[PDB]
Amino acid sequence: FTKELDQWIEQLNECKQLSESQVKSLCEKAKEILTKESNVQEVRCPVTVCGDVHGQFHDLMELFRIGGKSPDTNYLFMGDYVDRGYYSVETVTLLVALKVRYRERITILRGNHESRQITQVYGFYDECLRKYGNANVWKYFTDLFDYLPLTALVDGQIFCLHGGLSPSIDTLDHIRALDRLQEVPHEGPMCDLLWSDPDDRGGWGISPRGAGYTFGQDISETFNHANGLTLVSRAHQLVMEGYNWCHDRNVVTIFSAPNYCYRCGNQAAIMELDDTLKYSFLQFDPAP
Amino acid sequence: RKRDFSPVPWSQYFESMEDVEVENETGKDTFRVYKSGSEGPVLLLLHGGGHSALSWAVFTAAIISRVQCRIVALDLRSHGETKVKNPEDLSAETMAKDVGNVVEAMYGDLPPPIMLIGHAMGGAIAVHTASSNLVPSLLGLCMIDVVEGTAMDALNSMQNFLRGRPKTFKSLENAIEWSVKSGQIRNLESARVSMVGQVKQCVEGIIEEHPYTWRIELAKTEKYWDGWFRGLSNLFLSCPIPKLLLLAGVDRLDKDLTIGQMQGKFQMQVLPQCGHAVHEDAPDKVAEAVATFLIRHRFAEPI
Amino acid sequence: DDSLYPIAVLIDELRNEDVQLRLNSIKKLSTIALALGVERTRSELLPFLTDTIYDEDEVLLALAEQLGTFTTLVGGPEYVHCLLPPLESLATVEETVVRDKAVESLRAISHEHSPSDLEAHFVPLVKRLAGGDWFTSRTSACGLFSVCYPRVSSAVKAELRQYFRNLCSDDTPMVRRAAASKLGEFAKVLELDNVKSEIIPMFSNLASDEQDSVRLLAVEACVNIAQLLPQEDLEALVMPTLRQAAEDKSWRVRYMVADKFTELQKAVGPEITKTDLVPAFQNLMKDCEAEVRAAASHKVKEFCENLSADCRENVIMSQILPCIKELVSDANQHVKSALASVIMGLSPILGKDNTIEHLLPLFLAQLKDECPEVRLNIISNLDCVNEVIGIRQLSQSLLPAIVELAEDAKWRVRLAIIEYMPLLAGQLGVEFFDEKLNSLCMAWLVDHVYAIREAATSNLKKLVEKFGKEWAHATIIPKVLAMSGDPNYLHRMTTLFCINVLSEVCGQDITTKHMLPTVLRMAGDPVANVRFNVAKSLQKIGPILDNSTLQSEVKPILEKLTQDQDVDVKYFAQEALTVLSLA
Amino acid sequence: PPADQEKLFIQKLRQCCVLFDFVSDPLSDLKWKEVKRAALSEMVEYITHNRNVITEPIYPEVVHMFAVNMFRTLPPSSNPEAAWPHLQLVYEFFLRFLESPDFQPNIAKKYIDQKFVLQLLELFDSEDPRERDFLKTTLHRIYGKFLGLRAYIRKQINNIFYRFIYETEHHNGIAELLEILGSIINGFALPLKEEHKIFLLKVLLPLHKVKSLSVYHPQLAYCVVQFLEKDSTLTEPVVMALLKYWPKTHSPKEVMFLNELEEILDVIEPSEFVKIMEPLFRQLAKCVSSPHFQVAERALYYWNNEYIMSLISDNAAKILPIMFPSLYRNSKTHWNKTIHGLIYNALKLFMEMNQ
Repeated sequence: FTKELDQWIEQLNECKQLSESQVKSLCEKAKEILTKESNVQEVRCPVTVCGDVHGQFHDLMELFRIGGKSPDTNYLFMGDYVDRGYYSVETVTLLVALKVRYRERITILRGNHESRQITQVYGFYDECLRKYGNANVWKYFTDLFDYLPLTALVDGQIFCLHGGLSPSIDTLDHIRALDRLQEVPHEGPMCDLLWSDPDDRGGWGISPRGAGYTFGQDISETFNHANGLTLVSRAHQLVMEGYNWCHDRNVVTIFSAPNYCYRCGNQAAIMELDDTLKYSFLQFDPAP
Repeated sequence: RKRDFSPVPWSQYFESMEDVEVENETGKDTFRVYKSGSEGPVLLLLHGGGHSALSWAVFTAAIISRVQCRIVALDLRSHGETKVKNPEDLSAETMAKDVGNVVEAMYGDLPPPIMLIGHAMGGAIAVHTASSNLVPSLLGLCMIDVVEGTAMDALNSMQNFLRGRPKTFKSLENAIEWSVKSGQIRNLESARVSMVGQVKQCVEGIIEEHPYTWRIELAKTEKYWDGWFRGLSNLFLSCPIPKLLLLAGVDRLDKDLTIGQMQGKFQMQVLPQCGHAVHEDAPDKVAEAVATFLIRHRFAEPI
Repeated sequence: DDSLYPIAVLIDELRNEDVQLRLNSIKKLSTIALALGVERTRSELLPFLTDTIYDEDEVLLALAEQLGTFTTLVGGPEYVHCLLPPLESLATVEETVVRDKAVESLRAISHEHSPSDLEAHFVPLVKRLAGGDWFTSRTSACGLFSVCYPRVSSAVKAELRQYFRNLCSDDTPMVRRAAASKLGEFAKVLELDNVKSEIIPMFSNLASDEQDSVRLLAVEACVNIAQLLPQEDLEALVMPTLRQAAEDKSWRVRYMVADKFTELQKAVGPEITKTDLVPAFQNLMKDCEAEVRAAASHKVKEFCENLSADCRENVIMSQILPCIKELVSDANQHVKSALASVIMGLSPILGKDNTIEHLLPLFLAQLKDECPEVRLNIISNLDCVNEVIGIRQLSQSLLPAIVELAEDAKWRVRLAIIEYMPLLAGQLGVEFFDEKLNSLCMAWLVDHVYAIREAATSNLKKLVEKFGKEWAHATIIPKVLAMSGDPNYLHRMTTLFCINVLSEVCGQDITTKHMLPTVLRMAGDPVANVRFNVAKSLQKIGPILDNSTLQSEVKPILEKLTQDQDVDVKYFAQEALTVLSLA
Repeated sequence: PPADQEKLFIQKLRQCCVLFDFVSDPLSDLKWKEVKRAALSEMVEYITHNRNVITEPIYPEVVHMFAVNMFRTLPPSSNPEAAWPHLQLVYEFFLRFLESPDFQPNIAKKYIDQKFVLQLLELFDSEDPRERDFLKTTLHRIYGKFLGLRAYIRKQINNIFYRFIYETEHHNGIAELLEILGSIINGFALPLKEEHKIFLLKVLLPLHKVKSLSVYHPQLAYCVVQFLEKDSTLTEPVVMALLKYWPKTHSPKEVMFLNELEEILDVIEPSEFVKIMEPLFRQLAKCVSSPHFQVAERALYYWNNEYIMSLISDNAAKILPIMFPSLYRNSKTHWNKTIHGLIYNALKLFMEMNQ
């Protein structure tokens, strides 16, 4: 039982991937766990929120060294685990193992990369075929991604999601009404939430990313006042400092992959909310 | 099969050819532009070296199935059938003022909605003229396989691939047969309509002891290749209009362009299938991508 | 069934598409030959393997191992000659690992051969391989020559040395490289007279090769040649070639000379080292290439150690010292790092006074080096300067350097200095840590980076171990307990981690009296994380604790923790109760 | 003053020889460094515009120039230029000097010797791609001009490839050497010498087994297809070596191998194809069922090629039983729309070609 999970976690800690049977068992248990919580998975302070690990497993190891290891540190993750397949399988397995091993201590959200088509395009499926040969691992993790919660509500005062605001939605009850157990299209409130970005130009604007809708500062402000949100946190947009403030310091963007693609050289950051829900940022460089 | 090498007419893809001629202070210049469609945002097109605007022709066909909008295919100076007052001059600023004068000559008084698509150095020209902002009406810019650092790094690969075929081709059908054999152009009709403008009518084997020739000389291009791509990425990101980039590989992107893209500045789509002739290897896919971009940004309306 | 039934299934496996099946059959060939008759294996099985076996690279590697192990199964040394052809083709295969392991197995089975058998079969094999058209066979024969030579007749020995001479003159640079590689061993096998007659011209010719690789391999063989030769003739024969190689245009040759410098010094003797090797080493330190300078740096300390006791100090001060000073301010970071790693061990060699006069300013300059790993390296080996000179003179300069190194912006530098710190505690003394470094330790403990915290905890264990439990009791316990009151939960559980680490070394009574009350107090922490880590702490420290206290206080608290809404704290409390056997 | 002009030519050669290059301190002798640059430019424009300016005394100084400024031991490969402009001027100067019609190979044959060629070749391992391109052009010109040195050049290149494939497996200049060799191949005599066949079998084929096949893959494919065009007989062994060297772990390498076999089949002969279908189609049937979508797409584009269809339809009976199981299994399981359409189109063609 939990002994097998602990051994699997140690194996992954040694940079060694798990087997197909272990992967499918973990996916089944994780689906059972994920079916329980709502789309807007509420989280209590304190917690550490991270940006997009983007499959750099050793960067994730550096992140754990900098902020602690589960279950000592309650971790919240925006998503985008699947990326350029350097070691994406290892990090996805480690996160799902932590989630199944500690349901309360670890909370993980669905990044917009977490889709079957996106996994195939960005080489995560190719990484799966290289590591295991069989495509079964990729299928199991895609099915698990279907169950991943869309958004997070930290202490009821802070909203967290991988992307940004959606024009179709103005209240959290709308997201609660949504169904997350489905493949994310290029449209709909869920895709708008996953791919939206904060923009200086006022009002809802067409996103240059190809999906979602860029929103103005006043959009975020009125959303917060309508829904009583102290702050909005997001990811999927790089910050050279690692953390960016915009829209009258009502939108904060966090990135946790240092030197993304090992060429950008950007610093990574993580945002820890303490017991009193006071945010602070911590920055780190890529591991040697 | 597919043994027919008769060049397809331009009429199917472009409804009209207008050889716009304007006499500048340096002299008369004829542009050999293609106009298609009745109403809708202008799809200005730019082709790379060794190609023609007619190479976009099949692509043009694809997009008329997707979105109804005026289409303008421009042939570059000293490229294709374009008649140029000064063939030797190929400066980037000269190209920018050239395309600006083309836009002024075409309508000038009332600028219709115009979005730009460019391939190889055509994309660089589109970026340069977008920075020049000579066109009063701009909607969006698209380039295909146009990255500054990668172009400076991989000039010789493109030069060798283009030079792979013999310089002298006895017949146009011979060039079309070469294209269908080598696989550089997936569509046979695209090859037929391409070579006709690509070539003109008038590294070495080490031995041991008139046919159609190259319209574009690779020596002068390689001489001036460095100038066109100077600061391409920064000027591309400086563009205020929306952009869309399509590339075969995501890793091929330069550091600056990767940072700008992931930051969410512009959309990218990855199509590994396309190789040397990226825009014409999968014209349907890139055409659908452009149509999706237009309908999302509401620049053009679907059928 | 069939008499050739194992052979039949071998034929089927060869026909079988599955390469893994062939690999399994090759691995099990040991058991197959064990079951099969010895004469049956010799008659057909070995010719079968020699003739029709063309397998994959790792399969052929396993086959080479199995043939190497067939020393016993063939019938002992009597029939090992029949083993030779099967290994012969395996030497010729285009892959490199297969021929390498095949020639290794051939060397192994050479000893089993009797001298009559060795001459009868093994020497013709070496002749065929050396005379083989392809260069790979010659490469394989290069290794065979050494094991072949010692036990054969003198005339055949002359033939073998002539064949080696022919191979060393081969046009293909690969064969020449292999010959240069095996030249040292072949010289070891050869007697001294033939060594002087043949190897020295051969070694000089190989050192004058156009290819840099051949020259650098000749540099390596030079050590063995110098070892074989008497010290008197080293000056006349091998020394000029060594000087010529030391001044080679290629940076790789000088790199190889620098790498093997200490071995060359030991082999050649102290006098020739003083008269000739010292100027070459000075040139190497002042070499244009940075890599050569770094390589020469790495060998500085050992070279100084191997110097003759009487003149070592004068030689180092007069000649080595100025180059050392020059390389201290070298632009390259790697060279400075290597020097700082190696320069110190010269301090015991020169003496305290010489270290103070010249070495000590160099140490002070190296401390202020901008690059971090250089300061890390000079900190690393500090025991030598510690012993040779007073600890106060070094400490007064180190303290500011330690301060900025500890407070480095990069967390990895802080981690490195914390790792290195306990040695500094042992060397400097308890009062030196207490006056200043305690604040550094506290800053590391409260540091936001978790790795810094855990390194600080391990360092704290080492500190209480080295300095006794009473020192930590007077100092460390109050501060670690006070640090628990942090508002942020992470720094709060850092105290629990410190308790877990300290409980083992501190002792039972000190465990009961002070931090047990704090752990019980924090057992009621609002955060689930702190609570289940309190349960984990009680699990870890329970064996040290007295049973009466365990039942009185630990047991009710653990029971309360078991009855909680949080699943993780429930599981950990139950596990701790089971482990401590309370419940 | 043409004689004075040639004497000043020699003097500027000496000046460019001495330590006034960009390698030295740009600030020290800054006017010297600049006049050295301008002197190289003047030399080049002089030897371009003027004619009959090449004399027998000229060759030794320019050769010594090239040796001094270029023949140096390569810097350490710390990777896992400020002096570049001057070096590039030297490269283009030497290139045009070779390109000079007044150049006489017989005169320079004493100045350009086997040692010169060997040092030029060892220069090829430079990290700079521009350096490699210039060296490629220089070696191509030298091989074109000097007939006597050609055998030594070929043998030295063979030695370089042997060391690469068997010992070091780390050479930056493989692609340039390969394209030069292909240029040489195009001129090979119709009856290939046994040396050339040994070069093909023992060198190029083992290049495939090398791990870093990606960097030099197109040039290797070009050389292989050039040999296959030269002789149809050599096709049969090579392809099985291709099968023998096929990777079982790397999908991108599998795509690269597909590419190569696609060109080979484009240039293949039916007599060899009937010999080589069975292992080739066995590997192909493994590839179509390979989970990687890119290898599947490439193997499906194989069916798109007309010549492959023609050759397969020539002998349906042998190929069809091998293709049927993998095709049927891939028919049962498919995920991507493009791969599904491609496999179904392949099924339609296979039904058409035989029933």
